[PDB]
Amino acid sequence: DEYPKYALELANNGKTVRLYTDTDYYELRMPSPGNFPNEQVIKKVHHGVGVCPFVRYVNMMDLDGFTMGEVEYLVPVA
Amino acid sequence: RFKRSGGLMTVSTSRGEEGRPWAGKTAYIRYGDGL
Amino acid sequence: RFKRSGGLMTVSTSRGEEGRPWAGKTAYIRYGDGL
Repeated sequence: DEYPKYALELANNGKTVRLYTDTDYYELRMPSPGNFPNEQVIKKVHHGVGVCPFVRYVNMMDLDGFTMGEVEYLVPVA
Repeated sequence: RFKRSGGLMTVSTSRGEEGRPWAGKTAYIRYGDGL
Repeated sequence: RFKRSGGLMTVSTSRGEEGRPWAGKTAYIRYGDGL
């Protein structure tokens, strides 16, 4: 794959949680870590980008997934 | 004579450590078919 | 015979030090979501 299909993004302020579908911008609220009240109104924004706008910067290319970083591969030696 | 071996029984010492041989193995995330 | 192990019990010595294994860890400021 080149781009993902469904992606869940959490903002760095811990207040808004957004889901990125194909052509809509879903926005939710994160008042507490672990509750999703239904009283809030879900925001849907139709910007228009086609496929989900996320690009993966894979460390090493492997033919069977198993993507790993450069810090995990040398844990025992450190 | 009935004692096991030649009587040179040993005692297993330790450096006051328990040991956790799992700090680094459970961080792996399944990226396959679950086999 | 009833004594534990072979009777070679040890005593834990010290260099007259208490030890504070927290001088350098509590200076970190939470820069995330509080998880």
